Amino acid sequence: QCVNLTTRTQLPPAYTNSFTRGVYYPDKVFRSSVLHSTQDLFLPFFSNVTWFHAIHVTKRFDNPVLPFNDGVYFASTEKSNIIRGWIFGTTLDSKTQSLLIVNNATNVVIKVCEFQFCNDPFLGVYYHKNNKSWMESEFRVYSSANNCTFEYVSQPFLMDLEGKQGNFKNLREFVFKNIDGYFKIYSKHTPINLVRDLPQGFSALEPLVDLPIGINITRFQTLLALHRSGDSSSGWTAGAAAYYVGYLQPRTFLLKYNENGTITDAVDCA
Amino acid sequence: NKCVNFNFNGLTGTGVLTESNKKFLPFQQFGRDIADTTDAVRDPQTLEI
Ligand SMILES: *[C@@H]1O[C@H](CO)[C@@H](O)[C@H](O)[C@H]1NC(C)=O
Repeated sequence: QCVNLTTRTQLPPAYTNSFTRGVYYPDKVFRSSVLHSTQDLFLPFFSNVTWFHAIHVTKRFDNPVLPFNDGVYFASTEKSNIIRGWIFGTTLDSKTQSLLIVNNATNVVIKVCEFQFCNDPFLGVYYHKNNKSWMESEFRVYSSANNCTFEYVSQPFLMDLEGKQGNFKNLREFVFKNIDGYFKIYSKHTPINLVRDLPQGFSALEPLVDLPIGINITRFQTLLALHRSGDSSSGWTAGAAAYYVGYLQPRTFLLKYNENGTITDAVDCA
Repeated sequence: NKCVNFNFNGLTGTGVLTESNKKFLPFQQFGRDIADTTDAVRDPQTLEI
């Protein structure tokens, strides 16, 4: 069962500037001390990326249904692991094969299945005052799933889930691409000491997985956790969190490697 | 230390393999010198460069 939450204020959309962000290793070929030109789908330097916020203070619960043109760069400045995963598809209603990648309190699930995704997929954490403890309570994403082919579940772990106070600390940068029937996920991750922005700087993403799914992805959504400790659609908190979305386009970049294999500077030719 | 015809994960070539001081990243298999000519390869079985 799903409930569409209410008590959510409407603001415009917001936007920000991405400074030399969204650079990965185009290929798996180690190069050392070299100035390589490569043409591939990148996030242009000094681009504008869509800003989505999740702040307590409204409760600014952002999880809209965004397009997926040719790839997405997804950055998350988080503190308490509010963003949990993503969903990709065409219709999201089990008519067409969708994908979901979730990181619940225990496991990392990756399913390519015919989910009946509801309008407001999310996960819910419950906080106990009797003994202070946070743990996953609800998992509202999907109704039904009959035909499907690809599943993966990672070795169980124990995850924080607790809501800290302060500024954001963890930057999670992820690159999604769907090409040659391969869903390519590049990721990387960096301690930050900002308050509200998506840092500047350089950091090359390294590939994480290559799922051989071969589906037809045009839209996607993020899915993030809420805090509870009201009714079914009013009794929930957001938790500090922010995430930025960009949209890859075919570009020439001239990368620089170190004396190592790690990409230490790039320039967008256009 | 011998002229050998080698095949490392589809990468076919001819030459002599020797111990190398180069340090590859965990996700990098083979390294190319300038001009994109193969220069080093990590043997997948034991991850030796
Ligand atoms: C870049 O982002 C959006 C794209 O929709 C655009 O409206 C905006 O004016 C552009 N510039 C800045 C500074 O955001």
